[PDB]
Amino acid sequence: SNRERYDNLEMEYLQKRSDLLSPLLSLGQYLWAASLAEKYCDFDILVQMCEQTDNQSRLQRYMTQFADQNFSDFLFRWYLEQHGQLANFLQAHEHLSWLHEINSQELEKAHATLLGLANMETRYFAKKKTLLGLSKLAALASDFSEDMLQEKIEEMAEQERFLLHQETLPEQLLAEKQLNLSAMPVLTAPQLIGLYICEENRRANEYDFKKALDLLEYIDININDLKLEILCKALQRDNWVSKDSIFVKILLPEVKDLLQADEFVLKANYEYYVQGQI
Amino acid sequence: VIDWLVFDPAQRAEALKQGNAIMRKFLASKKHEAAKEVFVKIPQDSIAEIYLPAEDDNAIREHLCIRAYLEAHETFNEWFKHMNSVPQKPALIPQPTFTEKVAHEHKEKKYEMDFGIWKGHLDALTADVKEKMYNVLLFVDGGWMVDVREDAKEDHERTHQMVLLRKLCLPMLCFLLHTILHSTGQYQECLQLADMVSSERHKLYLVFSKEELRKLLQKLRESSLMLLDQGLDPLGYEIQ
Repeated sequence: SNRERYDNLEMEYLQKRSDLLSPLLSLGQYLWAASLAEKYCDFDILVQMCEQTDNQSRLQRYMTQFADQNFSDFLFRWYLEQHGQLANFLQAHEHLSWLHEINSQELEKAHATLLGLANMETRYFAKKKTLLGLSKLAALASDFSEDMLQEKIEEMAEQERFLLHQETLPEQLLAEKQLNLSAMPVLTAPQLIGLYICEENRRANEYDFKKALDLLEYIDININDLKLEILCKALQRDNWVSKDSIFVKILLPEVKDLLQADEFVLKANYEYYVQGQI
Repeated sequence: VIDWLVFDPAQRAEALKQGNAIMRKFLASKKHEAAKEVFVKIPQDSIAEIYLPAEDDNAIREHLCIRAYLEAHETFNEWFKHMNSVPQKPALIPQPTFTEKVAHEHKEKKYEMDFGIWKGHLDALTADVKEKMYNVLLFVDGGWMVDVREDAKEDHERTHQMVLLRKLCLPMLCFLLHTILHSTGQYQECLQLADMVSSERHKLYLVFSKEELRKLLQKLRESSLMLLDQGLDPLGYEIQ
């Protein structure tokens, strides 16, 4: 209690010594580590790095088996940092999860973490694509009831649906923009919509904009500012045919008007566009 | 019965169709020298001349599918034959005479030339067998042994023979390609068989039994390991 400042400064002093008695025993036999770790019955940082230097993923499972919150300690102590595959079996606990999960024949489980790692995935597109594929092949190979399975593959079909967008990026603008084929990041709806419409994307046709209007429900800032930005370059490329088609592909008070001109066949097509919608 | 139908050029459409059927029975038995001995009897210029009923559009497609399959075994058996002919290390003569010391300095230097070419020839037989395995697995315009024409008259025998051939040979070609990729240390790509298979573009995963899947999932976890041993993440990407 009170005068604690002196009682948390004497802790750091005994804790810098069970660390100086541990290092000292790092060369020595670890058969005594188990008893030194139990004597000052925590000093876990030392017995946790002795279990790491060897293939005893069996020891770090025997440590967490008899412990009070070591699990929340061995994970935060992993991030700060043959029989070796039995200690790999225990070390595969954490994101390497799915691996020891396929091995344990825990497929359903492998599917959950494979999808979870697919979601956080932002650094590499080629990798976000691989993880879903694996997740999916995990789930399909697992033992879900035909109902549950139909849910996993539907919520999945969604993911594949957004991705497919960045996937079909033309090969004209990806050498223009000097982009790495696979070694590129998981792009977001905006970047995509804006890149599908760049003046770099030269052969931009009906499908490039249609998909640049399909990636608006993939947002989470100004919606209808872009709705215009894109319909407008949809006309710059027309060189006053494509506007025509994209109004043919949608099947309408989405598009703007007076706001747009912010002109002879824009209103002219906006008349057989009031007859079409009607 | 094929040479009888081939003899009369006015029955080339029937010769091919029947040649297909016959080769569909042999494929289900994996009699590739049987299937091919038939495949040569079909004049190399059959397709050109025949030029279309729904029964002739499919049989032309089926024939090429079958060639794509065969060529995916002709190039693997060559590749596989080679993988099993690696230059052997020089034999060691512990306690060597000064004569045996020099004969060995040379045998050891010659072997360090052959092992480089046996990776040389290998790479070119790996680059070639792979291509073929992706021509079958990713068959252009509707998948392997899958009709493009949909207005023919009912042929349950053939149709169900075409579903079966896909379930016997697509799981088997995948597992080979995995064995080729693993054998040459292309581990990153091994794992990318889970994109190819699960793909909604091909729906290859429907041609798999649940057991075959898991087996493919215990094959990929094996490539993954070797990628960890190299210091990369499970899927081959640098650990930043």
